[PDB]
Amino acid sequence: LIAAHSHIRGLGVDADTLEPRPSSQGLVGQEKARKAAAVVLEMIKQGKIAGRAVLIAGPPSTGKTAIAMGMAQSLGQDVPFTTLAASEIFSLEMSKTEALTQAFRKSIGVRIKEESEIMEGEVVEIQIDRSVTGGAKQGKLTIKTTDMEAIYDMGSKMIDAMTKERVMAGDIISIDKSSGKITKLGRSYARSRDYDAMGVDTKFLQCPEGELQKRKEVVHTVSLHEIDVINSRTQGFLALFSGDTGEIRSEIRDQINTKVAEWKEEGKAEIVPGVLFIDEVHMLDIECFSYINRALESDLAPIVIMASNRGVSRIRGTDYKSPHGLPLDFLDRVVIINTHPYTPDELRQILSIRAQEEEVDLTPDALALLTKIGQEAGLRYASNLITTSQLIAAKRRAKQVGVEDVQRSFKLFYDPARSVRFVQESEKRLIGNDGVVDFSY
Amino acid sequence: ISEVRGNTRDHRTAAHTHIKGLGLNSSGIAEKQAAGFVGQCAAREACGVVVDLIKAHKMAGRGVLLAGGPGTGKTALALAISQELGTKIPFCPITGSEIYSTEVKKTEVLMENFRRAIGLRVRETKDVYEGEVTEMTPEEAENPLGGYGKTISTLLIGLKSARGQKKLRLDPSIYEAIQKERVQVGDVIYIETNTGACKRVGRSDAYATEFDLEAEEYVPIPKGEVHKKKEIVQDVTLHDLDVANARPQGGQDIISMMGQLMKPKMTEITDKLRMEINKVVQKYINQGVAELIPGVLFIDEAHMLDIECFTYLNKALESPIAPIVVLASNRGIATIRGADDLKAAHGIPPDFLQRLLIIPTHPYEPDEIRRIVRIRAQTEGVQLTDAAVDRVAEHGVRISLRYCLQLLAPASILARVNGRTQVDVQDIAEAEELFLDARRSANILTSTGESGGLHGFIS
Amino acid sequence: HRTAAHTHIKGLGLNSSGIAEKQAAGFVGQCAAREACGVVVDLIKAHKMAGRGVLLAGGPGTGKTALALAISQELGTKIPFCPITGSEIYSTEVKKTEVLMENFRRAIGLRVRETKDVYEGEVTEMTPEEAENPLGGYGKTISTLLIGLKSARGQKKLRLDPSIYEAIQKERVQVGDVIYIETNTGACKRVGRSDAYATEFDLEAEEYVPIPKGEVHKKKEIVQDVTLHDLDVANARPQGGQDIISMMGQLMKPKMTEITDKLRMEINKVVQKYINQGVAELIPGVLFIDEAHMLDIECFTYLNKALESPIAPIVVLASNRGIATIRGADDLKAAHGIPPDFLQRLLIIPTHPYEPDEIRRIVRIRAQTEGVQLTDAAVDRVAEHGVRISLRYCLQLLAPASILARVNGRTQVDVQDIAEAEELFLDARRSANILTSTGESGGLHGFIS
Amino acid sequence: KRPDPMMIRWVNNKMGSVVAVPEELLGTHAGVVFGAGP
Amino acid sequence: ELSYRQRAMYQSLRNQISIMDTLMNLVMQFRKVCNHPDLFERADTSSPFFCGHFAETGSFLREGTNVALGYSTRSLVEYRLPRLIWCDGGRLDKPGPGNLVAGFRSKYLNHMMNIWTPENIRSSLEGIENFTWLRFVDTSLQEAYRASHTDVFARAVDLASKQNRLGHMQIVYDEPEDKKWTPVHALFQICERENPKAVAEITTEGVLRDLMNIARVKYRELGLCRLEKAARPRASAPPIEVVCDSRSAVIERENIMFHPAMRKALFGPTPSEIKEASFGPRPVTLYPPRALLPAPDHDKQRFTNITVPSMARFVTDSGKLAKLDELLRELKEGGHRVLLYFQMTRMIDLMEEYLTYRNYKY
Ligand SMILES: Nc1ncnc2c1ncn2[C@@H]1O[C@H](COP(=O)(O)OP(=O)(O)O)[C@@H](O)[C@H]1O
Ligand SMILES: Nc1ncnc2c1ncn2[C@@H]1O[C@H](COP(=O)(O)OP(=O)(O)O)[C@@H](O)[C@H]1O
Ligand SMILES: Nc1ncnc2c1ncn2[C@@H]1O[C@H](COP(=O)(O)OP(=O)(O)O)[C@@H](O)[C@H]1O
Repeated sequence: LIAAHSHIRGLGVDADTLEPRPSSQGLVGQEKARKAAAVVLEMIKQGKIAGRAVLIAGPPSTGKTAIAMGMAQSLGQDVPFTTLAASEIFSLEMSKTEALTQAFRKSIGVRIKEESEIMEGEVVEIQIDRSVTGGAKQGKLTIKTTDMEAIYDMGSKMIDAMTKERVMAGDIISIDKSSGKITKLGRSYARSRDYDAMGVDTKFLQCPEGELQKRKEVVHTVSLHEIDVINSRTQGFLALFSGDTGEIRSEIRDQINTKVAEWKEEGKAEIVPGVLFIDEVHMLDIECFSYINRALESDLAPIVIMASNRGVSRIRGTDYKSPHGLPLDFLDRVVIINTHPYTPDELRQILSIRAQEEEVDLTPDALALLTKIGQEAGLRYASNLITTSQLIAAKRRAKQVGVEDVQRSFKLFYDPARSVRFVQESEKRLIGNDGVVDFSY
Repeated sequence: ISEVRGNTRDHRTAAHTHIKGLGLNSSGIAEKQAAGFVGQCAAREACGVVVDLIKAHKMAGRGVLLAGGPGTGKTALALAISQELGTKIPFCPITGSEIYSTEVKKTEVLMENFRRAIGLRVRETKDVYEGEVTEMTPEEAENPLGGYGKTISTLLIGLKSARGQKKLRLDPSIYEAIQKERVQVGDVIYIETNTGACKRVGRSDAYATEFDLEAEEYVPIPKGEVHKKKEIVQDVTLHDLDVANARPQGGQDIISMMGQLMKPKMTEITDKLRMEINKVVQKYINQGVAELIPGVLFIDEAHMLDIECFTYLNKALESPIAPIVVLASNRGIATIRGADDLKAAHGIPPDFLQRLLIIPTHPYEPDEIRRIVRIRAQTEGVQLTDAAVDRVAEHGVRISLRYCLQLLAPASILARVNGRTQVDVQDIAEAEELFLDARRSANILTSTGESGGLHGFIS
Repeated sequence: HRTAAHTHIKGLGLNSSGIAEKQAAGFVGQCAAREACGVVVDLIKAHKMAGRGVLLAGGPGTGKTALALAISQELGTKIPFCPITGSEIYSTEVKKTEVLMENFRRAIGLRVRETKDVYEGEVTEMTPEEAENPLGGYGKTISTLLIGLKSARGQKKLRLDPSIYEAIQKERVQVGDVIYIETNTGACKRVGRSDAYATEFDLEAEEYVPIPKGEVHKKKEIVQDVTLHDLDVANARPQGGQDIISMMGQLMKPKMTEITDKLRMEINKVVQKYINQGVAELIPGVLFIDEAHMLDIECFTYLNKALESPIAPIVVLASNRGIATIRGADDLKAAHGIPPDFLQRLLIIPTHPYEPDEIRRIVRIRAQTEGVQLTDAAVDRVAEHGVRISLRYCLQLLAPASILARVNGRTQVDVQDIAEAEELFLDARRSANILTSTGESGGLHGFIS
Repeated sequence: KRPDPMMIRWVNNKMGSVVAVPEELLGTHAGVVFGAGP
Repeated sequence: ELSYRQRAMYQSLRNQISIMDTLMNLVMQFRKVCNHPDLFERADTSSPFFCGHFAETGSFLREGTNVALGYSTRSLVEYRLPRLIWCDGGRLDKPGPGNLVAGFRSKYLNHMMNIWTPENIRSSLEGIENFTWLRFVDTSLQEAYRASHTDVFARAVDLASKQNRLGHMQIVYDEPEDKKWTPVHALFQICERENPKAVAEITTEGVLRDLMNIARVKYRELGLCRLEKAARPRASAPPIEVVCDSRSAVIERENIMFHPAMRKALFGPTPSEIKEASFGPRPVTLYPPRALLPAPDHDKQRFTNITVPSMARFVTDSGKLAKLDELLRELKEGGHRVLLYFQMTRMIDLMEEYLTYRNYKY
């Protein structure tokens, strides 16, 4: 599916000089902000700096999310990129502080390296002994390559896996002795015909070759929050996915912080600091900000990127207004990146990119009109008309979106400004702020 | 056992029972009176494009606002969309009131409904043998093992369905299931080929007379083929996959079993579960074994959402797998529910309002009211004189569309209790006097409640 | 390796006479406050007084948090330093005064010598013996297990209690395993397979372990560091026994509970016995409540009781506020945001704003700590922002400017790189002007108010 | 050698599959499925 | 460079210098820790602090070869109640002389005047009366009466002895002519008779089955079942006990705190019961059909906080040994397997343990 930021596929900057290109990777304009963001990527990728809070500020639209989403695309898969809407911090399960602590620790990765041994071979024989009316199980697996054959004892856990997988002679299987996962890969020869209900036919494979065992390094990245959850419990690691973690006690996290440092010095773990993107941060309250002040001071703090639309605005949980809706002793810790409203030549480029992403073929006149609509009504509204006009054009079986299709879309769907006028022009027939309304004609 | 009710099975009727669709040409132009709609031609034409947007499955997380006064047909238009899409497309309607759960943060409630609105269709083959067990019979092996009393090479089972008989030459290992399931001759079972095990459905009711007393429920013989291989289509919302992962159902241990016996509170599911679900779902879509069905989340009275709800929907709508969200509002210029000093149009925050395609619904002309009266009358089955249609429509113009429509059922009763099947002005004139409207009743409050000491309204 | 806001602070930088060196241990200035924090350090190390309060009072950025971190380093890792913000007190699971007591008791340490009395060996034989329960309805029960343990030096046969056999069942022990049986808990640990069975031909990654050396029966001496809070919690939600309550307590969701003062006074008596037995020593430490203005009138009222406790820690409060409204007491205003009543209990250490030359010196220390080289023109330019805008702001420029410098290939930051950093990364006040200037107009491009 | 009195053995190979039952289990309820009950 | 373990020891030694500015013994033990911290205080199987009484062994020599290990573990918090309260009718629910209310109230409120007793239910079983639904919820009057009186643990054990037969009907009663057949006595059991889970168990490609397993598959794939525990509780305790000088109090402690039926449910059938169930002429059911204790989430830590040292730590705990290991894993290309020299004899023994861990020959 196509979404609001699907065209954004990077930050669009020269990796050498960090110079923003005027158009690249789906981003247009905002060059100062895109350059400032490119520098923050270097701080993230180097990882040495802890707890720098960057605020992207600007009026609505202007790409504050688009830039932050461009950064996510530039960091790639290994680095954590936790996105919070600030409204997620308010919870009934846990305090706001606990919700912030978890989100901070979600943004720090721990890249564990482990070495595992996998078997692979043709099953030549399988033998299982089962107790009558009881759990006791034992068995032996005879397994083969073109160059080895050996008989392995099976425990109860293997026998459960072996029957879940319906391992039969001639199956090619591999077994990771560390995890105990069994996978079938095919068969060395046809499934025998005498028995019925023998299941779906497999792939063919030639027999595996060389040694049965081989060692294999495997790398797993987990957040510090996952480690918190696993170690706060004997049982219930489902809480990692379910929420339901409660307010994890701080003496557990102290221990985890020490152990992760120990794992790092031992070379067991590589710590991978990522970013917490908080969107619409002006939704946090005064207690949240007082916590974040000092969460940033840890050497395990991620870099925290924030976005706000707000002018001078009231701080939540507070009597008084402040710039961005953020308190001043918080803003003392924060550098601000400013986004700016677009030029018509930028809107034309952005709309062209949206049209390509949505696979919509605008005529040049339709693009000109959409650009003009974009100046009067906003970039989002004009981008919605692209999809609408495509549909309307298709119903009349036109090859391309014409001005006629854009005009009809504009006719059908109200500009956020026209809707405000419509609301004013029917103040008596809409329900007021004091609840009065008239239903009569 | 159950005594079948044979007489009648007629439908009830509710406020929207007449709405049957958007009533649009093949060109998408609205007909002035079709599918139960009268007027709103522009609003119906816009909703027609919305139906085409949804049915095209191209786009995620587009917002639509239905804006207009109370009674102007906004929920009628939403219900018409749901009918235009048909039941294959998910449609999750809520009010903004429904978000304030006591069990979880309201943004979890919003995200739950958000993923109810996304359907997944999965096609798989089901492949089982079924019947009553006619026979069970070992075959000795030709090479019996040393030191063992018996060696069995096959275990024959005869299965009978209503449509055939088959001898299953099963692998000997099925002895395990037969013992543990206690399969007898005459029990109804199935054997599934992906495991080779069996499960006992019950004892066949062909044996319900074996004893005067037995602790058996008897079950009919399967009325399918003895071997059932067919493709099966499974429809699940992505919310069903969330819950199936966050609250696994089948657990055999004491803690699982105590769990399923206690109150099953919902839980604030993590983004990493939902994200991990999304990524595997997308694997199967690329394999072509599943298809995504993006539906509609309809939020009625969206002015009841607060600013924390709206700021979350910003994030939610940006996700690649998201429904179309349709809001409806009627609140003019109003305070945002969570931000007591911000007033905005529709009661929707201006930050969020910029996202929405806005569709206005206008008031109705007197002649549209009269047409609706007749459509509503023929839906409630009320028969009217034309003078009664006029008198009712006059209340529609002077008072409210809803009020005049509501008099038809009272007036129908007052007519038949005078032996008349056709309602006439004399009946309308009695319904309207037994059943006041909001304004005439409010005039009594002003006049009789002019004082409160006794016999006055509490104020 | 990773560098945070306070990585340069190493200590209070005091002489043996207790006088602040004007620049030492990462500090510049605050000399009077560093000297007062020295006397606080000596109050803690004396471990003689309970429940004394200290307020670090002073504007934001004046090093109050640096000083508290310096106290923690002067005390070193033996003493509990328990740092919190006032925002952390607002648990959903338990009342706010509960998390005050938990944190008060995390600040009190205990070092204790423990004897582990233990059995070890390769399991040579294992044989259950049974009770024929006639009418319990649960059927038969195992009455004991006989198990043979072999070490390198000797051998025993143990007739285990049923509750210890349940521990072995949980641990999945089999003949030929090496196991550990702590008689303190009755817990059993499976160490591995005996090395006598060491073979490649098992599908599961078994731990093949050598036979235990020495006697089968041992006593181990271990020195443990615990806080009073760890003892409280251990005894509130017990998990150490092999009884059914302990067993099920390991399966239920972890949950904080409003631990009663009965449990706390009982655990004082337990710890007092360890002290009188000579196996333990008390290590009373310090609780640092940062952002103490974020506490509320109920918290402060509770501290008036809690600080009277004869084993309360030392409490250091920081506040950055002038005359301000007390939270939860909206009619009451007082200095520091602290109630006048509770302020009488504290010793207030005021901290003061820096001079231009101190700021210049902090820039160099901080530049050295982040590992970035500046020209003196660069150091002067950054110091100007510290004077004109804010210390915090000017220190935030060092890392951006280093990248911008390196991008041009120059390894040393010069004025052009700071001049670029100033324009990419605004301070609060340049951003606030953009808000106000644009806020002249609404419409599409207004900031939302 | 003698097999465990309580364990039924399944074994599968290129020739297919067999189950073998201890003579201690023939004449029990477990023998019935093999045609050798009480 | 020293490992963090060595660094901590070396620091604690230079704390001794605060007295001294024994130095010969100090520098000799500085040399030990710089060789390997196990020369100074060898790492060993360890556990949280245990905050409880237990009976310790006073003599190893007199213990002999055969000894009974009783369960001595006891709380040091030791709540003392008079038998007037704990035994002789200060507990309201327990009948006896001096608690004449409890025996009456037990009978009348749980049986006589109890809506769930089968004689009461059967009067309300019809029409619009309050147990009218019972006809269709797949439970007997006996089962309704059991579920109202047994606690959620006891009910959960009984629930182990049940079959998902309504889910199997979904597999079998499938064609339109089966009319989604459901036993009329199970008519209201709607969500059990139809849900996707049962079908997904049976399809030949487990697409909907895999989708429902993602969370637990991902958990195990990350290895979080096998990763070392990064934290544990620092102290551990057994439950608090009442101390009351009565034999009844001691009996009651065994009945509740070591509750036989709960334990039997958790750990399952005994070996004699498995024999009697297996050799009998007819099948027989077992009180629990299986052990109902869950599988542990951690495959190695299981249900205990005991931790065992490992050879991985052993190598890295000495900076020299870690460095030596890296160069030995290349000098293996040259040989020199025993070209190593030591100033301490025990260091040679530790090196044998390391070499055998590496399987390097002497
Ligand atoms: N400079 C830009 N280049 C490309 N797309 C942009 C740019 N700015 C905004 N957009 C797009 O327009 C929409 C609005 O921008 P968004 O980033 O959501 O604004 P906000 O700053 O309010 O979060 C998004 O779909 C985004 O992809
Ligand atoms: N165009 C229309 N044609 C037929 N019936 C309508 C029309 N508009 C509204 N109604 C009916 O009149 C009533 C008011 O419409 P409704 O959708 O409830 O208004 P709203 O949602 O705006 O409050 C409903 O019973 C509805 O079915
Ligand atoms: N005297 C000082 N010497 C060196 N660095 C200091 C000094 N005072 C403050 N800093 C540093 O300046 C920043 C602000 O100080 P901080 O303690 O956070 O102020 P606050 O009183 O608001 O806590 C921190 O990075 C801190 O390390």
